[PDB]
Amino acid sequence: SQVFLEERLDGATGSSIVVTMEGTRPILAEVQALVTPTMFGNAKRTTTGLDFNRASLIMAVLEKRAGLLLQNQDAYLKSAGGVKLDEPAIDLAVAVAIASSYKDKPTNPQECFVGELGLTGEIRRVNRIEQRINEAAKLGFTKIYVPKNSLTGITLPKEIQVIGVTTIQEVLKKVF
Amino acid sequence: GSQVFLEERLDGATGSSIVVTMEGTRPILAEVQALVTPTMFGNAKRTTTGLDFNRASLIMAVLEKRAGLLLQNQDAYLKSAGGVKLDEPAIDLAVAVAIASSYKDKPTNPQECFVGELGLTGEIRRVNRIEQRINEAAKLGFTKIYVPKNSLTGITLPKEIQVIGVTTIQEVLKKVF
Amino acid sequence: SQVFLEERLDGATGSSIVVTMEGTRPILAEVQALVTPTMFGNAKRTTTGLDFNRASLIMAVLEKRAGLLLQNQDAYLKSAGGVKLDEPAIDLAVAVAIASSYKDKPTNPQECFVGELGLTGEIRRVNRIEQRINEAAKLGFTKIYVPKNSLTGITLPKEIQVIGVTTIQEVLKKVF
Amino acid sequence: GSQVFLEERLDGATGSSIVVTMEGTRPILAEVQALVTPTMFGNAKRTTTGLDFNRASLIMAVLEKRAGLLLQNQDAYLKSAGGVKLDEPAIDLAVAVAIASSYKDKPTNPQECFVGELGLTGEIRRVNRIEQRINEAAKLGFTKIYVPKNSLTGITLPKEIQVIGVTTIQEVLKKVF
Amino acid sequence: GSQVFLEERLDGATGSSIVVTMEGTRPILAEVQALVTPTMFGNAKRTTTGLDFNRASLIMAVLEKRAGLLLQNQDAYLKSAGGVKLDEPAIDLAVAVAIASSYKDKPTNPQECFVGELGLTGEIRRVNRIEQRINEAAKLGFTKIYVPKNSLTGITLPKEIQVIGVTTIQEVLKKVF
Amino acid sequence: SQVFLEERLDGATGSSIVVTMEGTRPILAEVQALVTPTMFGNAKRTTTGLDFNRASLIMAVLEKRAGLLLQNQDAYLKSAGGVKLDEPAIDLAVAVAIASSYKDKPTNPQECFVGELGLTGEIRRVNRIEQRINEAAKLGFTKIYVPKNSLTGITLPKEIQVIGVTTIQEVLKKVF
Repeated sequence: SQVFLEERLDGATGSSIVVTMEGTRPILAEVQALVTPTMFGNAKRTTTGLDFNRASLIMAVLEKRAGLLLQNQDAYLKSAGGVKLDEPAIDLAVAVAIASSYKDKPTNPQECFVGELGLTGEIRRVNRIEQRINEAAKLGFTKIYVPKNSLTGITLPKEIQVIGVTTIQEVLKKVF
Repeated sequence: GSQVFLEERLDGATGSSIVVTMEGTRPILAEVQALVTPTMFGNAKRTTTGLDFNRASLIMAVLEKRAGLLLQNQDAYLKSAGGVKLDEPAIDLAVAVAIASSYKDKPTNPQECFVGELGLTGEIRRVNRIEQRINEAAKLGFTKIYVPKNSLTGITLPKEIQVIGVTTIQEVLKKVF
Repeated sequence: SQVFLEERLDGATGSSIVVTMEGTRPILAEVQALVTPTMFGNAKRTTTGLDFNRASLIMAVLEKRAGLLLQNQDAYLKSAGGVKLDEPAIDLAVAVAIASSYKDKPTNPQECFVGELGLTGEIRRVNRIEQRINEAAKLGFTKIYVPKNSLTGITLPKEIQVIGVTTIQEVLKKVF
Repeated sequence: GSQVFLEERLDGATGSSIVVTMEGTRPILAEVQALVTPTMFGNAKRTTTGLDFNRASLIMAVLEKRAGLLLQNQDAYLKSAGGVKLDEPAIDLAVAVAIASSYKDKPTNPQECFVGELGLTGEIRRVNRIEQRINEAAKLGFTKIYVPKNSLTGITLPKEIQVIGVTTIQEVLKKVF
Repeated sequence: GSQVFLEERLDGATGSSIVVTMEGTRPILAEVQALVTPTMFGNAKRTTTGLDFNRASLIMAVLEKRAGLLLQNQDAYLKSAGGVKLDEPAIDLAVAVAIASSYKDKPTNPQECFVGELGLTGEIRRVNRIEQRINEAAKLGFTKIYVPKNSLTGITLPKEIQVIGVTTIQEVLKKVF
Repeated sequence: SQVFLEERLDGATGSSIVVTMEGTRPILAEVQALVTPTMFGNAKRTTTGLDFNRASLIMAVLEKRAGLLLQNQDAYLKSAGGVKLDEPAIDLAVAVAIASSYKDKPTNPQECFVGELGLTGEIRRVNRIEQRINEAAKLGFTKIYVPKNSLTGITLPKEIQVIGVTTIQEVLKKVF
């Protein structure tokens, strides 16, 4: 947790932490977004470290289901440190980072997000959810948002608050 | 198996459908998702993940020319849930139903799944290993599966699941919606 | 033949059968086309299972040499079943399928087409023409169109009518 | 060999030419085809198969700047007959002649073939293995072959075929058309 | 090492900066060059060689949103000198300084080098193997190196070189320009 | 030298010779350029045998630092004979060939150019400069332009005039 909190400027917006996997190892990674209005041509969508199309899908869901008006906004996204983010579980952190920059409201650098985001705005389960809460807890994170359907039949550790969520709107209201 | 899709399906959520696709020789159940919304400015946007961009374009042209859905002025975002790569003719029907579901604002039944190639004249053409697909659907608790009508000839159906043979995309939309 | 005739809706237009090769084995494949007028931007040309550029060439030849006005038409092409069509011999079937959709006139599902199409509208010879007429005959096709220059020095089987052609216009007049 | 091209060549068919190209160490005869027609709407279309798109663009700029053919407002479709992949400098001359033939509406002689790289100042530059190319052309019954004039120095010509050494693209167009 | 850059640097030449990057485990010194000039017609041009096109776009958006440089109406051409491929987060700071130098028409000191990843909120984030980078800079006679301020914790500095830990891109521009 | 001089038409403009490397062997290659005004859309930049982006950079430097107005000019570039030119040292020859076509003034086919060109118009050193002057001399070239900073500590052969240069403007004035 500490290496992310030292790198987070005070009240810096447009970033979020994800618990992702390299092989079978769980890794913490920071997702960053910068949204500003488009001037000419198509709205700019430039990414590094995460798929361009995945970001487009996430921005369409955020507009249609959470009302953020992103169609006329340029978006620049990146994963800190050059970590390749290529799995469904990173959707939520990417969505939160975008909303954070759009809302100009920061996230807490001791919290992290795990979940696939469907086109109906739902937060879908992901694999190896137990290592994710464990790695997030073990490295000193206080709160982790996960798909609530991933919580069924699981033993929560008390070191970290585990917030089960089901929709992107529900997440935005808790976080912002 | 089947309710893991019913537990992930929000109540009355539109624009999704289940396909029985194949990875090697193993049959896999996968959810196709679509988001069709009117274009505001510029050209209509078409973004996909997990399935071929051109295949979706072809399917949308068929749905317009043969099922009357006016998709040329609508943006379309499509994805396969869970990062499953959908790369075979058999997924055409599920993609088409997912698109029609989002366009019609009417949901599909999360205990039903769709299998079939879609031709440019709107016909549902046969696919390989239809038996494993119907079996996998029954195995995992699905109640109904739509399959190519010509795939049924000389085949043994499981008792657990209704198998509806279809021949045209319009016939599917009217039974489903 | 029968597996193609059962899949062909009654009077369904914009499709045709080709006798192509997988390695040294001759295979029957159905080519499909859908032509409708273009609205904005460039005329749409979307393909799967066959090369985009090959279709563009075929559509330019059909306009310049057979008068079909395709420059203001969108075209969607595909090979049924996901079969990759990647050889000169498929030109004729692709051209006929396009003309069938453009003319709104169907082809006979018991007939098939074999030939390379040149830029002057000519039907050029192809390799292993004998297996192609044989495989077409053996699987119950009644008629096959082939390059007439491929017929020189060959023994025709009586099970199938073999129509030697030399130009795309001559083919369109026989078929439509 | 040579008449297999003359038998496939419609009477007075324009926009084609023969090249002696190389696959590994074997020389192959191939027909280059061009279709040049005026643009109706939008930007001029350039579609190719069997030869590099950029190489055709370069050749068309040379033909315009050095041979006066106005190609900027013309669509061009090019292909190599038989699916032969043309990927070497020696094919430039045949491609240029095929383009000029379609533009001028004047045919080439199907018993003639062209070998040479085309420079941006319109010069015909030497190519490798000129002897196998001229020999293969004679072997297969061709009557005339145009080759780079500098490729002839110190070389033994076959008696069966006229070998015309050329130096500029304009010189070729005037001898050929 | 250091003067080979000072000997190649024209007097008062703007738009260049030195980075300590890594090839495998070996640290390499490389010069990043930028050419920022106002757009005359059409959309702003962005051409790069030796470094990722998207990385430069991201860096230019950060410099505009966080350092006030108006780059949306400026063409940008970027390259790494010597054909060195720059493909790691640590080069962000040098690229940003090179861009700001060309935009501000103010040169950098060719005996200084820059190391750091640049975040979208303008922060300078830590990089790997900071010790070899600072050591290689000293080894080759550089007088000053800017590094991520958080990379210094628990590290032994060489006496030969000033090590300036920085935290924001604005702080760097004001110290450097 | 002789094989390049025989292929050079009298007063033919827009070409130049470079001493490049295939592995560790030094090779002579001819770079060609053709610049004409752009009509519609973006100015045409078509290349073969050398990188498209490298040519764009070189044309931007030639405009900003030597005043040649190339932004409204189409450019076609190629290496003679299909030789792949993929190293910093070819910059100078490419720049000279473009300027030659733009200025409508030829280069001498017995001269060659070696050097990387920086964004400030400077001619930067290249590796194995000694083989380059040697191969240029051995094959009968009379003059070679090289980066002057490459000359420090080197023994010049008298068979060939070696012109050390530092800027693209200085080169253009000597050559044109």
